[PDB]
Amino acid sequence: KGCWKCGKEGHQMKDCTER
DNA sequence: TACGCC
Ligand SMILES: [Zn+2]
Repeated sequence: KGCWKCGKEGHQMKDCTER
């Protein structure tokens, strides 16, 4: 539930600052 | 930034 890369919900990869 | 960054 959220971003897997950094750990910030609201995005996942595209939209992260990392991968 | 975020824009795939793989
Ligand atoms: Zn993220």
